[PDB]
Amino acid sequence: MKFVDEASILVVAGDGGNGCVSFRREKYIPKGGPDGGDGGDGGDVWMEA
RNA sequence: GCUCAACGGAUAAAAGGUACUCCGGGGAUAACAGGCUGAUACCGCCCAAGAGUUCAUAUCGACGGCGGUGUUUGGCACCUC
Repeated sequence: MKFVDEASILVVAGDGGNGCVSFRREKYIPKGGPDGGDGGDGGDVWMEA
């Protein structure tokens, strides 16, 4: 409705993902290897006019 | 006269590979899976300094605490060689 300027906003970018320390063990492979997926990129805050 | 030190000392005198392998056995001993547990992982809850212009609890919520699930990373090796 009315016109009010001088707005303030707090925005935080998404924190980046966390990898996991995991090892691969299969039916016949006791020593498979370090098998841990990487994390995901954090969220990004944008501006639109 | 022995660092015969692997110290009740198998010879005075001896290192490795096998995915080309083979035999006898073991779940006495691994891995997958089941089972037990729940540190860790996930979820929820407790208090609330603070941010939220005046207002902790609209939404977040720092230092910590308490549980659930069996659900990732874990530990044991009870069943199956």
